Amino acid sequence: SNKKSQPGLMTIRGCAYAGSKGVVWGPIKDMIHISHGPVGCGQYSRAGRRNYYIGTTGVNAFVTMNFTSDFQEKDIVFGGDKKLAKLIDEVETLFPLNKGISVQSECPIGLIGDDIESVSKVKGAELSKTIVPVRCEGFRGVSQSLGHHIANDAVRDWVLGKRDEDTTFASTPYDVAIIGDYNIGGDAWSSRILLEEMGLRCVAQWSGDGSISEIELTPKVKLNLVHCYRSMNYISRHMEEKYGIPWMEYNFFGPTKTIESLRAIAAKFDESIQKKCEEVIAKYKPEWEAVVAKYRPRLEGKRVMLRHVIGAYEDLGMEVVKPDLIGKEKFIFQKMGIPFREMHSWDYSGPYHGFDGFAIFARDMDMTLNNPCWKKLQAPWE
Amino acid sequence: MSREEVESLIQEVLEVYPEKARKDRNKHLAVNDPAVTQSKKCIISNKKSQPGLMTIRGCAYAGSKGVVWGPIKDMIHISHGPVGCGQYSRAGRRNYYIGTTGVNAFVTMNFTSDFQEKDIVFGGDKKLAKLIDEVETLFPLNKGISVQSECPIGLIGDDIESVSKVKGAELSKTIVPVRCEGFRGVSQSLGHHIANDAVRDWVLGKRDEDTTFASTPYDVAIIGDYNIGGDAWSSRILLEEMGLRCVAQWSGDGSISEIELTPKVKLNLVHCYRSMNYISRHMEEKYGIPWMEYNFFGPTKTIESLRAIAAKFDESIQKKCEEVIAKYKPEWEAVVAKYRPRLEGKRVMLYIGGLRPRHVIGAYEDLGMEVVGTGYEFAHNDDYDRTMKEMGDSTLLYDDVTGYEFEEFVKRIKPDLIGSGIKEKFIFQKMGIPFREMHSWDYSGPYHGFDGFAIFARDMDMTLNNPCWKKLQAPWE
Amino acid sequence: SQQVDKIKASYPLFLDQDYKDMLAKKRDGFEEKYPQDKIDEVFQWTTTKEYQELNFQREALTVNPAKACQPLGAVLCALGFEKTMPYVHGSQGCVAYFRSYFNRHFREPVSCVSDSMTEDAAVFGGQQNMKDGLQNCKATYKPDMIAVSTTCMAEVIGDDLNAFINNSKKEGFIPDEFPVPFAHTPSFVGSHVTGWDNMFEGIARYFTLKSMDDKVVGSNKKINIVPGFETYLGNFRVIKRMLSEMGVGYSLLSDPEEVLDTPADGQFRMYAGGTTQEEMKDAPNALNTVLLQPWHLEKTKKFVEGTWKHEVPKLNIPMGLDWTDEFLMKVSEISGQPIPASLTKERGRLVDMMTDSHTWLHGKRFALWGDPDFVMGLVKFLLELGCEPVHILCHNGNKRWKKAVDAILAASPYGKNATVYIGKDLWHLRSLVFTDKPDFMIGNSYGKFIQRDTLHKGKEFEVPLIRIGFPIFDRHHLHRSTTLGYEGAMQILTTLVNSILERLDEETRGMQATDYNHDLVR
Amino acid sequence: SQQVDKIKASYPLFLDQDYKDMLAKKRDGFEEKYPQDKIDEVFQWTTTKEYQELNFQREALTVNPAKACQPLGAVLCALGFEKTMPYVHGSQGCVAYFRSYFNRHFREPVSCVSDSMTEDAAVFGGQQNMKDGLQNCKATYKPDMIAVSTTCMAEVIGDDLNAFINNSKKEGFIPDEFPVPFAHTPSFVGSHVTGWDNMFEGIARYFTLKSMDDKVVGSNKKINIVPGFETYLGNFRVIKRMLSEMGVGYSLLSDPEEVLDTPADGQFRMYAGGTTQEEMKDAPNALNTVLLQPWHLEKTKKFVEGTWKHEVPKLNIPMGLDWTDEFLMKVSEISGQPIPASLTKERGRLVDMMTDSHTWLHGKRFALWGDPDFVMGLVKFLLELGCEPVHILCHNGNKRWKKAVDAILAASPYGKNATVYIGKDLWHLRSLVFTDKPDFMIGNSYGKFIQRDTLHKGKEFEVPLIRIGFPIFDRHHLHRSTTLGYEGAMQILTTLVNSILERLDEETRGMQATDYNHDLVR
Ligand SMILES: C[C@H](CCC(=O)NCCC[N+](C)(C)CC(O)CS(=O)(=O)O)[C@H]1CC[C@H]2[C@@H]3[C@H](O)C[C@@H]4C[C@H](O)CC[C@]4(C)[C@H]3C[C@H](O)[C@]12C
Ligand code: ICS
Ligand code: ICS
Ligand code: CLF
Ligand code: CLF
Ligand SMILES: [Fe+3]
Ligand SMILES: [Fe+3]
Repeated sequence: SNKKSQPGLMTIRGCAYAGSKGVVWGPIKDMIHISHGPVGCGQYSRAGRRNYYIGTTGVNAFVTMNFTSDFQEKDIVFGGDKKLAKLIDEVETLFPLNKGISVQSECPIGLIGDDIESVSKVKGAELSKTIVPVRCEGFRGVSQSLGHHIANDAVRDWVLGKRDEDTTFASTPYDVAIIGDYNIGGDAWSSRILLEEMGLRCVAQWSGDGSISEIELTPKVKLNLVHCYRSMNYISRHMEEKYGIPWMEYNFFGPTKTIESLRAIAAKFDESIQKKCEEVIAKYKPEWEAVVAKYRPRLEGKRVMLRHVIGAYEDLGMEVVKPDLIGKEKFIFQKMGIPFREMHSWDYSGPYHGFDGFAIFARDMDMTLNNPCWKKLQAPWE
Repeated sequence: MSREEVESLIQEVLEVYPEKARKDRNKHLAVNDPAVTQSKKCIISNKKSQPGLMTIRGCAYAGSKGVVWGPIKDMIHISHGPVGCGQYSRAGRRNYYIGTTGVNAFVTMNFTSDFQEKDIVFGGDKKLAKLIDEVETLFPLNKGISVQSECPIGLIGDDIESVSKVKGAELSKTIVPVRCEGFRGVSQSLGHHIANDAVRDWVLGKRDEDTTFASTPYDVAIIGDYNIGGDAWSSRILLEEMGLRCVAQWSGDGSISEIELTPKVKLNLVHCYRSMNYISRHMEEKYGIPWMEYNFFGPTKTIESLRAIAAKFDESIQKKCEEVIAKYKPEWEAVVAKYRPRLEGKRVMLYIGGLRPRHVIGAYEDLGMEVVGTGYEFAHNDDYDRTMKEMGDSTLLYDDVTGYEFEEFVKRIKPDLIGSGIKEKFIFQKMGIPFREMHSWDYSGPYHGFDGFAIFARDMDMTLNNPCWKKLQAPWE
Repeated sequence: SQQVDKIKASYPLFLDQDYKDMLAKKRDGFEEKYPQDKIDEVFQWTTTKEYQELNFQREALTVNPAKACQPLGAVLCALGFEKTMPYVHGSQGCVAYFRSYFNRHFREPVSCVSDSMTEDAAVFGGQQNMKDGLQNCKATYKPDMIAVSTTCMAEVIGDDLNAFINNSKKEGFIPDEFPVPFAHTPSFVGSHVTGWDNMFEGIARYFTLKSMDDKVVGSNKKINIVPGFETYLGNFRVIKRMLSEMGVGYSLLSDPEEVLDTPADGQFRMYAGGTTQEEMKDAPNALNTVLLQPWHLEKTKKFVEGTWKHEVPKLNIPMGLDWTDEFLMKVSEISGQPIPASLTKERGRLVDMMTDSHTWLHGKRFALWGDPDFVMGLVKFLLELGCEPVHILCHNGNKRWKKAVDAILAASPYGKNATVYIGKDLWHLRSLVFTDKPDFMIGNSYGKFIQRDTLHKGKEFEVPLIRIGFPIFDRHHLHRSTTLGYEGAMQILTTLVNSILERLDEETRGMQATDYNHDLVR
Repeated sequence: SQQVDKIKASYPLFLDQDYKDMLAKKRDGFEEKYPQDKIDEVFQWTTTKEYQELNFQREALTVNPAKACQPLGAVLCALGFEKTMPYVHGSQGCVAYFRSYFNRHFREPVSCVSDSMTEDAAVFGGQQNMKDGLQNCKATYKPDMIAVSTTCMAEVIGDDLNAFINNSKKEGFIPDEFPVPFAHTPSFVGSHVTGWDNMFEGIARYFTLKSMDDKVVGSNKKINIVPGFETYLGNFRVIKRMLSEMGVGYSLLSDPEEVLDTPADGQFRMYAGGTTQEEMKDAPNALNTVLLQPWHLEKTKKFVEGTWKHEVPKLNIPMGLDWTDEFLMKVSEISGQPIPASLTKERGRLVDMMTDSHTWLHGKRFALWGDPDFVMGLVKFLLELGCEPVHILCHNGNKRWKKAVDAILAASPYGKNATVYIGKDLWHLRSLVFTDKPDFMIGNSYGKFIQRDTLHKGKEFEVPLIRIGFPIFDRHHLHRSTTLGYEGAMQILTTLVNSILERLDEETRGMQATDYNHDLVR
């Protein structure tokens, strides 16, 4: 596990830049993220992931935008630090409402000896703006895991401690942060509505629909709720060690896991939060019960080849393991005749988390698994 | 082409016709002589079409339902008979109007009795009464109903007049029976006449005893303008900028109340003489309302017509007319300066229904284009009397022209542009000659007034000078 | 007022303030218009279920029909034969309307003549009109054939077409050997598809009835193809291409795709392509005859089975995956030619696009209308896509066709919420889409008005229209599309999925309001 | 909350009142958002001419580029050869992005491998990576050929592709006879089309450089066709069909239409079709080589003219009427085959569509962007249609191509208001369409965002997007369209005119406000 990829074999694994720019930093909406290097890396990742956010794109939000230094031969030969400084000045000129800048390094940045840290410090002092250099060169590591680690280190070193000596924020005993939820199709919103219906206050939610001020406010919360453990465990343990903030993993995939996680989260607070959790569970019971009643008979006994995701499949009467469904590879299984659905990287539908997301998940599973198109692969004359 | 050339061409085209057809069609083709004031000495019109010759004429139903009655927005018009006639004429004419369709306006809707075999065998009067009841139930805001007869109505012995009378008395609603069966007459002209008679008999005299309407000395009605692409609105804005009050405007954007108020106006301004001369003469005879023809096609004709209209009123109206002319002079002068250089010395052949073959010449001359051929589908001899003074010397005049006749005329004349309907548009587009639809304005417009002149010049330039006309021959052929 | 640099057409020239004031004065002073609140109240009432109940109680009034009359289809059928002039015995207004309709749909010249029957012929018949029209047509337009249909006037007065044509041949108006097939096409019976059927049966009977002695079934190794009333040239092209790919000899009778798609090269061609008279003469010698649209080719089916002794297969319209497969298998069985690998690959590619778009297509609710065969093929294809055809309307359908469509719907889980309406017009459909809102409408250009009405209720109540069928007047060159076979299925699927995606993009274009779902990748 | 019968996706579920309140609380409490008035002020500022002047002063910052990197084009070129596996020497994330991009555009599996060069390879090079990757690829996927390109990492550290492949063959990792063409594709030079050119030149050189002694020009009586970077399968199909109609022997080098359109029959086909190695070996024996997209095939042209001794004709992309005519005439002259009547009829039908739609097409203003050859072909066709290409943007264009497009524009009266931009991105085009509003935009899916921005300024300022180009992500099966030849011109014309008519229908759908122009017939 977590070893080097065999050369010459196809694989889904991205690079460190994909794990840093595409996952951790890109969803931050009020910041501008410069893909430092040639044009390709920024072009292919532009609006590739559905990290949903609320904002005015191009004015105060920049998630779906592509900011790049567009490296040429002269930038490779003579470096791009002067180009980086000029680009930062131009970004300040043309996008005055940005609340910060991150510089995500592509591969040639780590090979030509460019010092983006010094440029970041100098320009941040000059413009009184947070400029975060991220050394997420794609060749670093073996997958996006090192990209997540480098991006988390950048968050810790440049953003997280910005309000360490600030006490103006008024805190409540029910302060929680949502860490590692990237709001794929609005997953983080579906989780946050349930959390606030419990009486909890979600002070911070990042990266998905996340702002830099929320990241700075994260060290002020009472509890951290980590959705994606493998991409945010470093920052969670850092916050536990430095600020003494406990963290826990929450699983809002399927009604059973959602109920269990809500009760576990309420167990970390007083009795009022527990009573509110019981109220939320009672309120949402009929809705997911109706969803199960409608869709479970259509999905009972179906085998899925893929815990986090097992709960929702089992809530629909589906067996998890000739698979009837499998949770770049999508089209390969599609052409083999097996219905396929992305259970954690879906590019079209959502959300799937929470009680509202469970209805969409059940509808999508019934739609894909029971579609007549899978019954027509063989010509009647063959 | 000289006069002898045109006459020889006419003979050569008539060569292929049989003796009866050739003898009949000889009397409908002529070479223009502007000095002649009696067109009966050179051309014969308003005669039956020769069978099997691909004519362009419509029927009486088309001239009544599609032209005169259909544009009345607040009335519901029932195509009485089988579904076809109503279906083909639904929203096919661009009589622009303001209203909420299906609630208080019904112009683009198709109301029909949808005659079946049992309705043919046993009549359709009971079905007509039931249909009127259902119309009242489902469209309560209609201000009147017209029943336009299709061909089977007059052949099976149906009595729509009695049904109209009984249902109108029962529902206190104006129900106008129009005997516009398609086989009546020879073209849409009899449809115009029948529709005008229906207007006179059932709608026009409704407010004869009503004096509650307040009249002013500057009260005019717009008769025969059907608001094709907003033409009537562009004329009405010019008329009202002149200090006149346009009390009535029908059929285009017309309501039944405006038709009822028409006998209260001081002047009648007839755009299409062909379709409304009957009602204009009746109104002059009965209410003593003077009527006259106006031509708002092109800045020269528009200015002349505006001055002629203002001459019928006091000096204040004439002063306002001069003010309007001065205000709009720079706009059409700029349009001319932009488009006349691109349109100078281009020859045009036209063939439209009954008014436009002579009315639109002035705007073409305003842009520097000369008209060499003109003709009518259904015009009478008075229309040709007005036409020969407008057309140039030794120009071709054709009445009820056939497809082959007009095709050969175009082939042997070679005009730069042709203005006709949709049934010749693609025929002449495939021959490589630019074509402009002169019925619907090629889904553009308006063409009346100064704004209409700007649109007309832009359309003429865009069609005549389009690159697509230089690409019809393959470079390897 | 106009700016010479930016000239405004009627829209938005009449949105100017002076034009707005002029229209307001005209309305307030003379039109005696109902108050706007009363108009809004009546519109809201027309959108309700009570209004739908009143609307569906109609017995005598038809509002916005979805059908034409028989001689239009007769003219379309006549246009499919080589150097053949459609000749409608009756009044000229009918021919003017037919030509205008087909011009607006195809944007091509349409050749058709009338004998101009008038008030005199209403009391003596149109025998003289028939003689003069036949002679004039043959002398002027030089056709190889004249195919005669009727208007409602000649049908009501009872003109005998056979006797009139025989007399015209007897007095020498036309040569006795000149082909003049005829068909009675009463506009008060059926619809345009019925007229197509009548005209085709008349032509086939004219060319084959009296020469059946020397006919042997399956002696020319061909399969006759009767397309019916078809207004997509791509359908003729796809049928011919699929049959040529299989190596199957065929005779497409009434093929108008050439005369309706003539090139622009500087000359006008009145005639182009078409089925030859030799093709119709040799048609009884075919292995079999396949009716592409069987539900309006019943008289043709009776003639072909009774006279030509052809065992016409029970085939649905080759629309969608399953029915295209059935058509190809039947053609393979009749001709003995195996289905080639190219057609198998085409079917596989259609299935691939179905798999690609099933996520966006599944569960979408459609209200569709058109001709019976086209409507049922569309319903079958929508069921194959996982779509729900909630409102199925066919103004010219019958009870047997409705029973067949109900049987199709009962065989699919996606036809559970589907209702079939026959004899109902587009006012009924407007009521249906107001009371039971579908996601989309599928039909001809007339449905655009329905869309307008829905938008008047609100943006959330708007039902967008997808223009598939006849006639399409407000879009250009859509008559070149294909609805038959795998290619037609792919085109229809692309149109449907891209309409859904366009609607989703329009609904999510609002910045900071709905653009969180304005996804680059769909 | 959710209703089981009517389940809401993210739109419009997050428009619910509780979600709205939660989002408002999140924004007001912790997001520290700028006031909405400030956001409106800044957005209005971004639409002004002052902001455009600031935007066009950019030297270092690129915002929303309209180009990709070379190895993407190299992979697309490699996919066009029979049983060939694209192999990118460098980092794995590049290959992941390439495959994701091509899957999203084509909705098909895309085969590509990487040798996964990592931190260690950044010091000692990727020789071991090359050896292991070649061996593993050949063992696992069994390709007949491995085409090698590079990522930016391998190009920066100066990896010698030739030496690495020779060492891999020498040490038994791959057989010495296995064809392994290579090309250096630095992502900091040019764009994806440059990568396509480099990869094609590498493959042609690999197969032809050392065996030119027995080559005779015109000995196989064929014409070589190099399509360049092409993402429309219809373009390959139309070129092949037009050459087959002409009876012209042709060899289409780098033909990927088969592998990008595999059928769904329950079996995954890794390879399909493509140019065989025999055709590449025999390519110097052709009469001539025609480059479909000469403006990004310069290195290929140099190799073909210098090595194969082929007199490559100076031909524009066969886009639109005149350039399709010139391409057909040049093919006729080279092969000696006359242009058949079918192609003449297709040209005439395109001209007929042009004459049918010129009224709606004349004077329309278009901004457009894409690759150089495609952009100039689109400009040429728009000028042929009477349209005005006001904003012409090409991120990967050069000065000579700009001069050529300027010459094309000066030859037409409709190119007077046109400006060509090279080295500009989609933010520049956003500023241009705000300050100089065109009627429509023509480009890939990214332009949708620009449309959103325009709609934020107002409905009257909205510039609708027409999706012609690469990549198209938010629509389905548009990659199957055609842009070349008369068929491509017809498809583009239909798309443009129907987009205009759809916009007009949307603008005139308001009942009693603008629906006076809601014409049934257009
Ligand atoms: C006013 C606004 C600053 C907002 C701010 O920071 N307020 C202070 C921060 C405190 N608040 C208001 C955000 C919270 C509070 O404190 C509320 S309270 O104190 O409790 O009342 C500044 C910052 C960015 C500026 C625009 C951009 O340059 C682009 C453009 C350049 C041109 O040359 C001139 C026009 C443009 C539009 C500028 C206008 C204006 O000049 C903007 C919006
Ligand atoms: S971070 Fe990870 S690959 Fe946990 S790198 Fe990847 S937005 Fe996946 S299964 Mo893309 S460990 Fe998130 C992920 Fe999961 S980018 Fe997203 S979908 S829940
Ligand atoms: S009514 Fe007549 S055929 Fe005078 S039936 Fe016809 S909207 Fe024409 S030349 Mo269409 S006598 Fe009007 C006419 Fe002229 S429909 Fe319009 S354009 S001025
Ligand atoms: S001349 Fe005129 S348009 Fe002709 S029928 Fe007569 S009123 Fe009508 Fe009607 S349904 Fe069809 S189109 Fe006729 S055959 Fe009858
Ligand atoms: S592993 Fe990752 S995505 Fe790859 S380069 Fe490296 S940071 Fe970037 Fe970039 S421009 Fe193209 S896509 Fe590459 S070859 Fe370079
Ligand atoms: Fe045409
Ligand atoms: Fe696919």
